[PDB]
Amino acid sequence: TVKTGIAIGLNKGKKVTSMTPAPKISYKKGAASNRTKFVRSLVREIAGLSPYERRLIDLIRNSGEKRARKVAKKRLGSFTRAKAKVEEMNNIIAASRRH
Amino acid sequence: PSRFTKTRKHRGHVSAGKGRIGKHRKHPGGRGMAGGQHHHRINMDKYHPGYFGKVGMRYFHKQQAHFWKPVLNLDKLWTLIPEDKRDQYLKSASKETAPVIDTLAAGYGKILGKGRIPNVPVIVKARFVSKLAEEKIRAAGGVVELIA
Amino acid sequence: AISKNLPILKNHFRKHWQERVKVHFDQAGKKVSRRNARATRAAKIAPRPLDLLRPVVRAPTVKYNRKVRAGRGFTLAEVKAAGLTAAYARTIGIAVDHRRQNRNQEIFDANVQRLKEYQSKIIVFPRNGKAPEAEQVLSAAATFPIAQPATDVEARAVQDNGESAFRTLRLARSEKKFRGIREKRAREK
Amino acid sequence: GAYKYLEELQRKKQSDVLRFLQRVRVWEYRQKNVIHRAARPTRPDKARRLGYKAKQGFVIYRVRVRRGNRKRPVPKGATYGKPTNQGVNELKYQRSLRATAEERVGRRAANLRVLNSYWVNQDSTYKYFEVILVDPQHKAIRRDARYNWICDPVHKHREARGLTATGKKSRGINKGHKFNNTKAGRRKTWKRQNTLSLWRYRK
RNA sequence: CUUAGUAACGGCGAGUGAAGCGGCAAAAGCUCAAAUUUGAAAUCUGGUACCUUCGGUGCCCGAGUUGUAAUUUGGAGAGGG
RNA sequence: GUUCUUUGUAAAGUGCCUUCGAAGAGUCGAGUUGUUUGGGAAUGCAGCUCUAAGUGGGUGGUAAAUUCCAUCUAAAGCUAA
RNA sequence: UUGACAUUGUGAAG
Ligand SMILES: [Cl-]
Ligand SMILES: [Cl-]
Ligand SMILES: [Cl-]
Ligand SMILES: [Mg+2]
Ligand SMILES: [Mg+2]
Ligand SMILES: [Mg+2]
Ligand SMILES: [Mg+2]
Ligand SMILES: [Mg+2]
Ligand SMILES: [Mg+2]
Ligand SMILES: [Mg+2]
Repeated sequence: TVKTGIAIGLNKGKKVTSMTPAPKISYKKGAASNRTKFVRSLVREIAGLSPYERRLIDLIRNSGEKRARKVAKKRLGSFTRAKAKVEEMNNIIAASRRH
Repeated sequence: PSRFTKTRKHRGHVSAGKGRIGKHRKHPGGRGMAGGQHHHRINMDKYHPGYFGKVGMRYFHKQQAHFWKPVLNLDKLWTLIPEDKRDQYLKSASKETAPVIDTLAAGYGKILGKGRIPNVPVIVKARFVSKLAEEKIRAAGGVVELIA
Repeated sequence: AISKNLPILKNHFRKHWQERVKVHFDQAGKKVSRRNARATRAAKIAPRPLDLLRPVVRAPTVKYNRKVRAGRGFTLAEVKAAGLTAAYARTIGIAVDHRRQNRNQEIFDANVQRLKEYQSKIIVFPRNGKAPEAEQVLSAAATFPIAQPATDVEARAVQDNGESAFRTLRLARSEKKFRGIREKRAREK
Repeated sequence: GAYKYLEELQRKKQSDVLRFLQRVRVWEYRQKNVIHRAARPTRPDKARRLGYKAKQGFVIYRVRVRRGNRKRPVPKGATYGKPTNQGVNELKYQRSLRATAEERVGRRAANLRVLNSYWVNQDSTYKYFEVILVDPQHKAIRRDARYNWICDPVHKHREARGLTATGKKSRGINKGHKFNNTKAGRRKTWKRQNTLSLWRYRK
């Protein structure tokens, strides 16, 4: 992370003595806690599953994970949210009947 | 001032300099740049070639600060040294006592070589330099240091 | 309406612009009121210098990064290194900014020096109420000016190692351009 | 406490338990008036995070609003203009239905101040909301340091001027390059950019 | 003030058109939700008597545990030593 | 400047070690329609449909898949010049 | 006017 000292290149810029600022507590906003993990797991067993989540579980078992991600993308927004939802359904499947 | 205009001279001459036949009407020929391709084409093809059409490629969200790089020629290099010190350095051309010139501190980005500098060693600090500019500095005994 | 050899004009006056014309007839009047406001504020506020102490920061962007200027306020780490708390500093005439961070040692040391000098040139009157009379200085920025750090000495010795400065810039530019393709070429083998 | 569980359970709107509750409640609301008083919040957790407190001077009202677009109110569809302005059916109101709910509740109780509102239910015809109201004349509010700011005359009819949370969203009052047109008021910005400035010594 | 009639938009025609940096005027910071006071709802409107009356004290109903005070708002902060 | 009350086994600030560190949902985001913007594979706003996450989320001015980095902390609120 | 989705749940068969 040391600059070269010339005006152009990969690590261009002037070399100065570096300091590491103290970490800001606001950078841990989306971090899970013991209280929040306990509540979310308990609510999951109470409320059950959404109608579209049941369809994804059927697709994973009968049609494969690749197609379930395609369907999950349409129901959700971005393609990256489909991966998280499909991965979440796999953990549910691994414990519902597989164990 | 109004007392020196031709309006005062035109008093009592009916047409006020606009002619009897053509007259002074509202907008004969249109307003603004109207008719630039139909009845003003000749005046556009000459005096303004290249007006109609598009050429290059677009650049979304252009920041002019990225392209800041004022140029300095070698014939103006010694002006950056204060005048009270130029005489002593010129007559004391030697190593180990070469004056240092910070071109960035004077607000320039790149050094170009156009003129001729005295045969005196000078230490030049800059962000960018042309190939010819560096050669003339070294030919006089000086060196170029890259900064950022 | 196109005739003769004249530059193309781009005057934007096709709206009701005459309804939004602002002539600054009161430029002299506003200057008097600003001076009156500063005089009344100084006599009312305290014998304090009417403005807060500001730090020294590096200007952003490659165009202006060669100069230092006055910033918003001293960081929490800078305030702590000077030997006082942020809550107490705000009540003593020191601007504090909580969102600026410290990454450069030279700027950090310079700002800590400013706080130390400021504490040695002020008198904090006790809350008891005695308040020995002191003259009022109208500016704290003029008392503690901001100076551009020195870069290099006037003259040194010529040291040429034979490498071309122009060649160095060309190689650095070229090496950045082909870094991605060279990594891909080495990865496939 | 229990408020944490309420927040997480409210997010599972299509679970079997919440689908049953939303069907029975949407029927109950439809049988009442368009605007009616609510004895207590139906979402106490949601009310608290919007500023509601369980003390005298805080009022909850429920209101339903018709859904859909805003048809242009012109006779027989004739617009008498250029074809670019002949649209009638696919036009959208610039304020949200949530804003419309607050306005009508505000006129109904003109002695109160609108604080916030939240979604509760919806069907094909109506969307349902609950509005939080604060009484500026009650001594519990005027003596409360955290809420007596609302008693100032500058805060009269906040929902009418779009000063609530839904009002600022529709005005585009945010920071960043995405809101250059509406950072500090769209019309004030337009006035500044369309003003000719002349000084005594012309520049 | 400047950026700037610029980047960009436009039968890319007529026309339209911001923003970051830089100098200056003025400068000021902040608090709720989300935690068991649980060895003690510690909070509040109103009524009534009296007084030093933009309010205070005593007493009595009521509100409120489907949460009113104290404590903590991300710069942090909290429970123990 | 003087003068009457002591508020209080009250309140606040600061060092070190350990365990923790709760942060806003029909909302974000996505599709589509209309409107609007200099914002151009879509700047903001609104209707309908779909509808999240917690080492997460938004943004980084050309649509997409993959791997990094930088920077803030939305969906609650007050505030002189 | 025609189709799709939402409003939109419960039971059985081909
Ligand atoms: Cl004449
Ligand atoms: Cl709130
Ligand atoms: Cl488009
Ligand atoms: Mg004549
Ligand atoms: Mg005539
Ligand atoms: Mg003529
Ligand atoms: Mg003729
Ligand atoms: Mg326009
Ligand atoms: Mg409109
Ligand atoms: Mg406000």
